[PDB]
Amino acid sequence: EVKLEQSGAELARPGASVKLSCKASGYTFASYWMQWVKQRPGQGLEWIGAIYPGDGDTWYTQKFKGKATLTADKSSSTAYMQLSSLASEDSAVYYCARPPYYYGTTYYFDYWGQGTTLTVSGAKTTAPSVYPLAPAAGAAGAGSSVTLGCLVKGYFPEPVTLTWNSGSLSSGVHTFPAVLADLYTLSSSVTVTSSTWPAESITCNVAHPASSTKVDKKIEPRG
Amino acid sequence: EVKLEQSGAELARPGASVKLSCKASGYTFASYWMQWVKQRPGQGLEWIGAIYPGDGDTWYTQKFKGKATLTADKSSSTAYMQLSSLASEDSAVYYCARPPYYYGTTYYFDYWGQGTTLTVSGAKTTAPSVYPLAPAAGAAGAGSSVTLGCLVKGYFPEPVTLTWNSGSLSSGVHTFPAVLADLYTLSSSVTVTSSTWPAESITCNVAHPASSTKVDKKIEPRG
Amino acid sequence: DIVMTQSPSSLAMSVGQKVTMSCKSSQSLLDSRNQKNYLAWYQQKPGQSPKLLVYFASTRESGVPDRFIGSGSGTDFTLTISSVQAEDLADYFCQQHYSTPLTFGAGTKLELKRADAAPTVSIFPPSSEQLTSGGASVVCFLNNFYPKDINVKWAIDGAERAGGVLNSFTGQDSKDSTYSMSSTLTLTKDEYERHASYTCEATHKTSTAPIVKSFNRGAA
Amino acid sequence: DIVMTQSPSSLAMSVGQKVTMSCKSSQSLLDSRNQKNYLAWYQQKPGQSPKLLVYFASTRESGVPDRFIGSGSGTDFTLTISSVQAEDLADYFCQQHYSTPLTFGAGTKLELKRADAAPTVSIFPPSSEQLTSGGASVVCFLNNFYPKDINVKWAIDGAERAGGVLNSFTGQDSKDSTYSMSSTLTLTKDEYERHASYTCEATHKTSTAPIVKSFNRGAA
Amino acid sequence: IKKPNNNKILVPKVSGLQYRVFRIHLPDPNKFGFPDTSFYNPDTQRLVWACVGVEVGRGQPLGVGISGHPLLNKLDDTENASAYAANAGVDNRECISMDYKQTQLCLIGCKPPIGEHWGKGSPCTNVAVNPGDCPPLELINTVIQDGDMVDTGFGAMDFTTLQANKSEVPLDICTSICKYPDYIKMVSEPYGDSLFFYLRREQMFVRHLFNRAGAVGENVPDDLYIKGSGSTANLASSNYFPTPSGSMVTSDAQIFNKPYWLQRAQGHNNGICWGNQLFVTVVDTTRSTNMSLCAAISTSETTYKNTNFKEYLRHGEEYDLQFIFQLCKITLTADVMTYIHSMNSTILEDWNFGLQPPPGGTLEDTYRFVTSQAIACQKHTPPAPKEDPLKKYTFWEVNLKEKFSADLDQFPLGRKFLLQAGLKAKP
Repeated sequence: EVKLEQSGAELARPGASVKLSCKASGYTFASYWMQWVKQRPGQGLEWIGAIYPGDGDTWYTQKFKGKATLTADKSSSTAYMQLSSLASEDSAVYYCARPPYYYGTTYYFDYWGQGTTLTVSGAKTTAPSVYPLAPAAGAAGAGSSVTLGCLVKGYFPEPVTLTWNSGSLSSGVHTFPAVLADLYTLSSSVTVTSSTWPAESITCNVAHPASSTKVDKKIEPRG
Repeated sequence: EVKLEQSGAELARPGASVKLSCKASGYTFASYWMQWVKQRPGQGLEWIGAIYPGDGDTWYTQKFKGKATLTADKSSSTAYMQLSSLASEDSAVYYCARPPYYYGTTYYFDYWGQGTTLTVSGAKTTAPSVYPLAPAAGAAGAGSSVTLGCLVKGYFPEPVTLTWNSGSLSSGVHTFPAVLADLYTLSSSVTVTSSTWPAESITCNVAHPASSTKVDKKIEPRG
Repeated sequence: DIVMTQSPSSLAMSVGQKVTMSCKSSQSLLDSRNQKNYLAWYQQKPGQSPKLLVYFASTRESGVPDRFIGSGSGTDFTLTISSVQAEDLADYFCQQHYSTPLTFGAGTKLELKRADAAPTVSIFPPSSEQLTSGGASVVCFLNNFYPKDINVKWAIDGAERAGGVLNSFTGQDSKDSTYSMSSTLTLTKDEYERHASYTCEATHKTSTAPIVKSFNRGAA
Repeated sequence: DIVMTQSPSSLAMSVGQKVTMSCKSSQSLLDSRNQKNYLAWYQQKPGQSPKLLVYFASTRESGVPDRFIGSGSGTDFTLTISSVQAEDLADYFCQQHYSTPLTFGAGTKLELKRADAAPTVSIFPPSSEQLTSGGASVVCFLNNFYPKDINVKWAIDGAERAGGVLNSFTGQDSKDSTYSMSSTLTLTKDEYERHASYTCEATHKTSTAPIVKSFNRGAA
Repeated sequence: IKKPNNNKILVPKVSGLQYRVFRIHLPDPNKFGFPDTSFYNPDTQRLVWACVGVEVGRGQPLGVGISGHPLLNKLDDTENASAYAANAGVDNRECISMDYKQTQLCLIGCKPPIGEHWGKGSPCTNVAVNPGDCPPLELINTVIQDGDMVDTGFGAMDFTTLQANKSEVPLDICTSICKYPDYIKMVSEPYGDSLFFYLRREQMFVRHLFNRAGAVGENVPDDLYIKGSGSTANLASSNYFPTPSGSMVTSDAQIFNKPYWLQRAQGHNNGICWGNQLFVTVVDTTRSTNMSLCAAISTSETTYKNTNFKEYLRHGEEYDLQFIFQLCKITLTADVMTYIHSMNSTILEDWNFGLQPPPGGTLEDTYRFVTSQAIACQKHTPPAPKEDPLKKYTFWEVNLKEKFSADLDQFPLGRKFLLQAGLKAKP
């Protein structure tokens, strides 16, 4: 019945052009208005505009006047969004659906689409960089419960993954969210037992499908 | 949005003329009726009349027939009130705003302006006159708690201010409201400790910005 | 040309209590087609800007909890008040939207709380600087007293002084709720050093006995 | 071109409790002919698709128990919530259907339950591979703390470090409701082996004492 | 209709209420020989066409169309109200439609029909105009162009300039300036060659009575009434405007599909069409019928839904023209040449006379002085007088040049021309 395919994801260069698609099921594709909504964390919901495929008439809010552009084709039964001359803050989720307008209704919304995320601008794929940490002046496992951690940085693009001893220990696993340093970076920690370390084996396993780089890094005491 | 600037304050001679202003924000200045309301303590709210800037048509209640006069200009977007041939009881607050009339409404009011106060008639500015008081037959501080006071009189125009030891003591500070004797006058008191007086220093500080006269008067025992 | 009557003048009360002021007027604010009531309601805290409360009868303005709900029907009306907190103290007005020109209510002054006080009277006979100025200035101090009710009389060597009496008053304070009112009898110095003893009596309902405060020239 | 105000930001609570977020906006979503209210309600749990809750005022959408019932009147509005279970935690939105272009509310993020936590602070001075890379990477760990409130400062040999500070955060977990936040100060290695002691202080309302975490180069 | 991004028209806007303008060329007779040409000297003289009689064919089945507007300033019914009206909100406009005044007219002549309309001029400068003032009014003649609009009974003026609301009337007229012919100024022409002839019929009657809703421009002085109260505390808007209502149409009042015969006209021209040129302008309300059709985007589903059907609107138009003509010659003398040259001298260009002959006679008034310069005083080098002058003015066009025939008998119309004069043997 009611269905939308909000598909793809993309990273591109500054000043470049982008493409989007949303497809129809269970109604006439061209018989109503449609929406595009930009989802930016910390700001989030914002209403771009609207387009009515019958003639393809347009609405462009003061913000997106100019750069934003909207067309679609019904034989495709699929929405389009054409935007060009990109920029950094352009990176966000474009998350859109179709309100009922006619349908025996008016504005607001009956539906939300699949979702799609766009990131601009890019670089070339890089390999992870992993440096674990320990306390100064040596660590033999002293204290109530010894804590250690290893972080994943210097990697582009997303994503990466780390597992301690093939995920054998969930204690301390508080991997913090990634951020772009000009290379994406995150952090992770693990809470181990003072007694079992260094004795029991501690190994973190890198998993970066983008670079397709996987590294299993064992953690052992050091000065 | 809804905003009015009800500005100024004035003191003038008998039989003279006066001026008032109230200014517009967030609507069309000339598209409605407007009000002027006289605020006189002990009597207070009274409805002068109304004016509609479109042509500037008028309404003059039996009371203010004659002397009261009303015009405005929309390019100024500011109300006016023109009154001439003043009088003593004329002194009061003229406190006005704009009712919605049209606005999908009728009379009463959605709003109240800033407020403005007018005083008639005047004299020339004079300096304060301060005579403190004590008990007869001498005061050494006898009693449970000795009380003294100093008053500010013979001053014109308003305002004045008195502080005991730079406001070091709030006890007894019951400064009574001013009144015009042909020179404005008020009274003030302070409740001090029987023991600490005369010993501890007692000083009242005059502050009359109108005359710009400031006098620090120390209070010490006397016969 | 009609007239509104606004009562009661003042009411002391306590938190959460249900108090009702009255609305009274000559003709009908109300005839039934649209069943329009022309009563208004305004709150003014001292010295600040007034504001709109309720018009018609059943109006509820945006921003007003049910602590204010309208009442009254037919001609003369009322205001229901549910549960009062400290912020509710203010100077109310009820007035009319009908038959130009406009008509207003007298006034509504709410009174705060607690009970009474004890009267405190002192006397400060005229300082010589006042007699240096050429006048005889005799004031009287009554502080921290509640409610406002007091009487003032001046007996000159037993002879009562009628006229020339001056007074001023200050309202409640947060803690005490009691009052400070100033009394003044001031003439030229010619009589002061002549006429000896003077008498100023204060009559509060607290201390029903006729508390009297006197003095003499050259003596306390 | 109007503006919506969505408050409060976040509220912790307990099962079955009745909690009310507020709706605020400039003009009237409501005029009376059809008495149209233009407020909307949307529920979004993190990471999944948002959904419709309630439009107008008194709308009840198909599939929503009275745990959600609309509220508010006039201009600025509210949401009544009857009794909350775990599944009710989510990120709400309320917005407008009127006067194109569209206008939205800020955001509504519910906070879960229970009480506080104790602060847990450790330090891992830079490993040599970091100083092998050429930078000085100094992080700090705070785990299982609730609520989010914390303060961070960096004193280099007593000299305070202002700028270059980096942070990241992770939300609640099912059991603890507490948090783990990562703090970072990272510069080149030039200062690290030069400037000795460093100081990182954490200020939670839990343990109001100014709990400080310091260290030195070559020492713990 | 136009492409949304483009400005190029996808479909032309047409309705009956648009005026029609027909321009008709004739081939120069004097290029055009005769079976026996001997009866005149082509040198000393000329040949010029004359228009004896004219027909207008119209073929559609007769029926009335209509228009409306989705948003219209309106308060409520003024005809009957049990109780006083409600409070004025914001934008009470509603979707309501009406019929335009039924009308028929006909226009013929060698010069374009002259129009007139109300419109705004520049206020005399004493008081500086503030926004919201009453713009002064001006009476303006103009040439009449195709696509222009009949009165609906709201009078000839510019809504666009004078009506800011833009919602105060139904759509079709909102854009342009409806115009109306002024018989006076036209027939007042000295030569009359604007129009030599015409006919008109029209009728209207009232249907409903409404109120504008908006900011009061002025309030009636009180003394013309007495103060109200309660429900009568406030005065409702003063405005009113009627709703024009077309009447029963008949086959009789149709002025068309019937021949006409001209001999004498109010102007001094008797059917002379100078410069091989002739104008006809005709407007009808009777065929205004608008057929409406529906297309199905999905032919399968058997449950009726308002979703499946788009709607479009197209309107029919049918004209025909058949013109009798007569043939005439002109002698030349000075008086002749003079008298013409006064009237319109451009006429003489397209002939020879033989030409050098009146290439201006007038000695100049002696404006003189330098024949060069870059340095001394300002001088004029504008002059050209725009030889195809009216090309600025667009309107519908037809060429007849090829179609003449020499025998009445073969046409439907003509044989009547015979019948009126009889003479059953064709000369």
